[PDB]
Amino acid sequence: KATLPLLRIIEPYVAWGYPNNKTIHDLLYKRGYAKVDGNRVPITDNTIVEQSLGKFNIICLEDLAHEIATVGPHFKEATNFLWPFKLNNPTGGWTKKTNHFVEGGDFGNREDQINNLLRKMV
Amino acid sequence: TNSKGLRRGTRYMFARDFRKHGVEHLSTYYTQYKRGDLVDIKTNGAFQKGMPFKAYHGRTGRIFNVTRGAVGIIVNKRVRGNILPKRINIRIEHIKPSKCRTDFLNRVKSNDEKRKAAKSAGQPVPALKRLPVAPRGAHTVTTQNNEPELLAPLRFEIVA
Amino acid sequence: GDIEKQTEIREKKARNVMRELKIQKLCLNICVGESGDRLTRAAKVLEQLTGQTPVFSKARYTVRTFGIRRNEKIAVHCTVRGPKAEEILEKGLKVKEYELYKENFSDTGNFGFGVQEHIDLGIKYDPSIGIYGMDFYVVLDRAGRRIAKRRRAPGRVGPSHRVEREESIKWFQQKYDGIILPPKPK
Amino acid sequence: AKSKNHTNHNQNKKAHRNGITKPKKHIFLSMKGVDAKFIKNLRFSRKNNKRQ
Amino acid sequence: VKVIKNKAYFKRYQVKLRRRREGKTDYYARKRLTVQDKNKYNTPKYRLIVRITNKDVVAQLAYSKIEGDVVVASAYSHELPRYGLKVGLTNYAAAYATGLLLARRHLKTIGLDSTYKGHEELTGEDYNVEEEGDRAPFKAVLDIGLARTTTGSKIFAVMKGVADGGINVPHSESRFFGFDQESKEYNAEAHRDRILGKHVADYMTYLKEEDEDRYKRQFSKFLAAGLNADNLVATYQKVHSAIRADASPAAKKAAKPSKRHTAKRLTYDERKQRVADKKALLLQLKEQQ
Amino acid sequence: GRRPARCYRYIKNKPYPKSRFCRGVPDAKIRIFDLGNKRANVDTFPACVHMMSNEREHLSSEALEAARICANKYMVKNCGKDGFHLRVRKHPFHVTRINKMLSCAGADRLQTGMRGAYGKPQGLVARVDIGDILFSMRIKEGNVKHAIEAFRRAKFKFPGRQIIVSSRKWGFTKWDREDYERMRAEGRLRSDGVGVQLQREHGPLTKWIENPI
RNA sequence: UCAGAGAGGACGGAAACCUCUCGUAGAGCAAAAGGGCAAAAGCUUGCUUGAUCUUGACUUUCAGUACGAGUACAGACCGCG
RNA sequence: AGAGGAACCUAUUCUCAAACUUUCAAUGGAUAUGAAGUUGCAGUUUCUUUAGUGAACUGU
RNA sequence: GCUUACGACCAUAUCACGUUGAAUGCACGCCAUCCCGUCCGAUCUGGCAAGUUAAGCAACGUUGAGUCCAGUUAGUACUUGGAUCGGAGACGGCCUGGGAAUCCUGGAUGUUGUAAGCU
Repeated sequence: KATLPLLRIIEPYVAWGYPNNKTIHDLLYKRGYAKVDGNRVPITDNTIVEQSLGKFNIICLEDLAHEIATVGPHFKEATNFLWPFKLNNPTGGWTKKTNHFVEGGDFGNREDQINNLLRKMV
Repeated sequence: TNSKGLRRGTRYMFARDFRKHGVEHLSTYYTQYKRGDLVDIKTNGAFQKGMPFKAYHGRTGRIFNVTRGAVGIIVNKRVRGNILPKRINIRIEHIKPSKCRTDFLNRVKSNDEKRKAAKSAGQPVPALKRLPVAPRGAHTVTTQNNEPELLAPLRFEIVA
Repeated sequence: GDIEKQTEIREKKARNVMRELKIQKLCLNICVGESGDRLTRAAKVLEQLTGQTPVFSKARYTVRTFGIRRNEKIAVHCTVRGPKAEEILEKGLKVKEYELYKENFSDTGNFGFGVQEHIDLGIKYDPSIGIYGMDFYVVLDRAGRRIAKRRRAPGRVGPSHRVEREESIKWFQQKYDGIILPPKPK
Repeated sequence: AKSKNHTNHNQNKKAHRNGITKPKKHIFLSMKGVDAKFIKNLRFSRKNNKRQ
Repeated sequence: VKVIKNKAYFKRYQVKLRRRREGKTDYYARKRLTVQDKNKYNTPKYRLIVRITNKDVVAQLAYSKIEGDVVVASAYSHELPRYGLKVGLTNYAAAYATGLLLARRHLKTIGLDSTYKGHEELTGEDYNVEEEGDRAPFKAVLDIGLARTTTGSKIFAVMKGVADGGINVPHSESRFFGFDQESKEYNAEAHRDRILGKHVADYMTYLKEEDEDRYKRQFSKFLAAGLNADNLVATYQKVHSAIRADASPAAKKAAKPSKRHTAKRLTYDERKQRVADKKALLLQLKEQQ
Repeated sequence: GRRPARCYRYIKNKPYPKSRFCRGVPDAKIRIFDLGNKRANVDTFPACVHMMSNEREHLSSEALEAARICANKYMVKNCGKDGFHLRVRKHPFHVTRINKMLSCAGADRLQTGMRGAYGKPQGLVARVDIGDILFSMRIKEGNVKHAIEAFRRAKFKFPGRQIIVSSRKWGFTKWDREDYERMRAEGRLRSDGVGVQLQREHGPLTKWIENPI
C-alpha cells in the first residue's frame, strides 16, 4: 500500500508487471550491475555480491535472485545494491507508448506480460 | 487589486456553524494547554479578541507560551522559498488540542510497555514497527449457497 | 365504560382549590394626549382614586395628526392589587350598571371597560382638577402564575390551568350578577 | 503602453530551485517572548540549584 | 393568521443550553466564576455555591472539571436538627449556621480546623481569615446563582457564616445586613442581632401583642417546638456551639430495595400492536356511525 | 435592431440574474407560460409529450415566445382551446449584455474603444442544457399526433437541435401511468389540481381515518 | 428583551396610551458591506475616566523595512462589582 | 400554475441566483510519526496552590 | 425505581396535546413587623407552614411535527491523470483512480459526572 500509489502516479511513464523466474534470472545474469562505493560495477563474480550483501547471508547471484523473488527480509538492501537496470530497446518495437496496456498501448500494468516484453528488451 | 484588511474573504471562514451560534461551551476553557503541545487553529467568530490571522486558520502549531487566557504558538508559514516559524498570540477560544501528537505518544507508550514486558518475561523482542498493508494472501472461496450469478450488459432503454 | 371514570376524574381535578379564579390586577389608564397641567391633574385624579402615585407614559413616536411628539409624557397609569382592586372594580361596574358585552372579554380571560366621567366613581369634583375618563382593565388568573414570572426556572402554564373567555364571563356573571348585553350591531 | 502586468507565473519554480527550506530544530529551545513573570522565576530557580 | 411555528421554524430553531432552558445556570457569570487561568494549569479553583430553596438552604464547595463539577463538601439547613434547631430552617440565623457548618466540616475534612479556628466570638464585625503559619487559609469564591444581591440578603449570610468558620471568601462588607447604603456605615451590632435571629423574636412579640390568632398562624410550629421570643437567641448560640463542637457528616444508611413506580417505555412490537388496534377501532367506529 | 442570436448563442459567462446589482433590465418578451386547458383535472389528460433540447445554448425570450405562439396556434386550430394543456418549462432569467458602439462615419472621434467596455443589459435568455425539457404538453391519448406535429413546427423557431419524445409518466405527474393508476386505486394519490400529492402513511390516525390507506 | 403578530380596553380611528398571550432574533448595535451577539455585544439605569503612565514581544502590509492598526503579557496608579 | 378552506390561510407546483444556502466531493493545504526520546530519583524557585499542590528547570 | 444542588456533551434533550406521579424533595403557597425593591410585596426581598399536586417538574402515551442515525438514491452526479480519442462545434464516451447530495424508506426520542437524600 505504500508503493502502489506511486505506481498509479507514474502510470503514463512506466510499463510494469510481475516478473517470473526466468525474467529475474535473465535480468540478474545478463544486466546485473552493483553500486559499489557509488560506482557501477558489473556483477561478473559472486564475490562481488558477497562483499556487499554477505552480512545478510546473501553470497551468490542465486541468493540475490531468491531474495528479490520471494521478497525476503532484506529486499530493500538487496535491490538498492543493484544499479538500475539499463535495458535495450525491444527487438520488435513497441505498440503505442501513449496509451495504457488495456487500450492497446504500452504504459501501465501489463501484469505477467512484462515477461513477454522483457524477453525482447533484455 | 483587492483591499488588504484583516478580515477580507473570511465571510464563511469566521462564521459559526449552522445551529451552533450563541454561548460558548466551557470545556473550551477547561482544556489544559502546556508549552510544547500541538494545537489546531480554527477561528471562532464569536470572539473578536485574540483572533488569528486568516492565513493561520486550519494550521497546527506548537505552544511556546501560556498566559492567563491565551497561548503563544509557533506556526509554519510558507513565504516564497522558505518556511517561517511565525509566533502568534491566540486566545483559547480559537484553539483546540491536536490528536495527531497524542496518538503518537500513545503508540510510544505501548511500544515501551511491550518491550519491557517481553524483556521481563524473557520473550524475544517483539516487532514494534508499522508496516504498509501487504497484498492479500491465498485463500479459498466456497460456492455452497453462493452460486456464481451470470451477469451481462444491459440493453439501452429510453427513459423518458 | 372507561370514559365515565375519565370524566369523573377530570371533573374532580377541575374542582381543585388551587384552580380558583381570582383578580390578579386592575390597570387604570388615562391617555390625556398631551403634557403639562392636564397630565398633572389626571395624575392627581388617579392618586385620589387608587391611593398610590401613578406613572407617566411617554409617546413612542411622533404623530402630527394627534399632536404627539416622541418622548412627550401623554398618559398616566396605575396598577392596583388586592382588596383595593376589588373595591375600584365594583365602583366601575356600578358605573356601567354591571352590564358588559361579550366582546369586552379577551381570549386570555381578561376583560376591560371604560368610564367617561371619573366623578361617577364617587370622587368629589374639584374645580381646580376637572373631569377625566379612564380605562379599566381586569386581569383574571388562578394561583400558580408565578411559575411564568419568577426569575429562576420560569415555566409555561398548562392549557388546563389557563383561563378562557367563557370562564371569565361565568366568573363575571356569578360574582357581580353581571349582564351580557346583545352584540353591538356590527 | 500599458505596464502593470502582474503575474505569478515562474515563481514556484524559482522557489523550489534551491528547495523549500524548513525551519531549524533549535527554534523551540529559545525562551524568547515568554511570560516575564515565568522568566523571572526561572532565573531565580536556576540561580540557586546546588551543583553537588 | 400565518402560522409562525411551522416546519421551517422548527427546522431552523436552535435550542439553548440545557441549564439555560431550565433557567438554572447563568453561563455568562459561570464562565468568569469557574474558569482558571491557563498558567495555573489544572489547579482547582474553588467556588462556594449558595442556593436557598423554599424550605432549605444549600451551601456547597466545588471545583469545575471538563466532565462536570466536583462537590467536595456540602451543608444543608435540614441537617440543623442534629444541632438543636428544629424550625425556622430558612431565616438569616439558619443561613449563617449552615455556612458555619460547611466551613467547619470541610476544614476538619482537609485537616485544617486546628490551624484555622476562625472567628469564635460572634461580634458581627467583618472578619477575614489571616494566614497562620505557612499554609494559607482555604479559599473559595462566592456563587450566588440567579439570586438578587440586595443588602441583608441571606446568600451573604451564608457567606458570612463560611468566612467566620475560617474559609477565605473574598468579600467586602457592603452587602451585609446592617450596612447603610446611604452613609456607607456598617452596624456590627445590627448584623449580630440578625445573625442571632433577634428579628424573628421581635416579630413574635409584635404579633403576640397585635393578635393572638395571627401570631399562632404565623408561628404555629415554633410554639409546637417550644421556641418563644425569649429563648430563640440562646437556641441559636447553642446551635453555633454544637456545630463548632462536632461537624462531621452524618453516617450513611443501607440501600433499601427499590421497585418501579413509574411506567416503562413500550417496546416497538407493543407500539405497532397498539397502532393496529387503534386502526381497527377507528374503522369499526366509522362503519357503525 | 436586435443583434443576431449567434452573438449570444453559447453559454460563455456566469449567470447574470436581475437583482439589486443589475438594474434597468428591460422586460422579457415571453409572459405566458401555461396555455390551453390549464385548469383541467389531473385525469383529463393522461398522455404527455416533451420537447427536449440537444444543445447547450441560450434560448432567447423572443424565440421562446415565437415557439409558444406557433405551438399554441396549431394546437388551438387542430384540437380546440380545451383539448390540450401546454406548459413552457423554461423561463428566461439570464441577462445578456451589449457594449454599444457608434456605427457612423467619424465615430472614432467619440469612440472609447475597449476602455471601460462593461456592457449594459440587452435582453433575457434561458440557459439550456442537453436533456433539458423546453416544452411539455399533456393531452388525451388520441391527440399525441397533433401534439407531436405542433412541437415539430415549433422546433424550427429554436436554434440548434431539439428532440420530441413522449413520456411514460401520467400527464404532468412524476408517476408512470401504470403505478399512477394503481396508487390512485389504492387512494395513495390525492388530486392537487393539475398534479397529485402522495399521502404518506405516517401521521395521526385521526387524520388517517379520513382516508384509510 | 427585541422586530412583529393575535386578542382586549372612554374620547382612541389603520395608526397616541394601557393589558394579556405568542414571538430563534425575522430588531438593535454612529456609518458602507460582511461576520458576531438574547439573563447580551441590544434596551433602561447606578458609579466612573483603562481614551492614564512605562518598556519590550508578536500579528497584519512585508523586503519579513517604516508608519498606521491590532494581539497577548509584564510593572505602576486607578474605575466598576 | 392551479387545488383545498378577490384577497388571506393551508398543502403543493414550473423555472432560477457571481455578490443565496441546510448538505457537500475530487484535486488541494497543514502538522506529527523517538536518543534533542521514555520511565523513574533527587534537588532548586522570590512563580502557582489550602497544600508537593502544580509549572518549569537542574544533575558528570 | 426516584428527588434535589452543581454540572459536562448541548433537540435522540425541542415543540404540541394527554395520562399518571409512592417517599424524600422541588414547587405552588400564607403573611408583609423587620432588611430590601417597586405606580403596584406582580417581580425582587424578608418571616413562615394553613392548604395543593391544579400548574411547574418527572415518567409514560401519539401509524405526532422537529431533531438524530441508517438504507436507498448510486458506483449515479461530479472529479485527478491519459489519448495523433469520436464530433464542424457545443460536447460525448473510453482508459486510470477518488466518489457525493435531495426526494423516498426504516429505526431512536437523551447520555452521563460529583454531592446529599427517598425508596
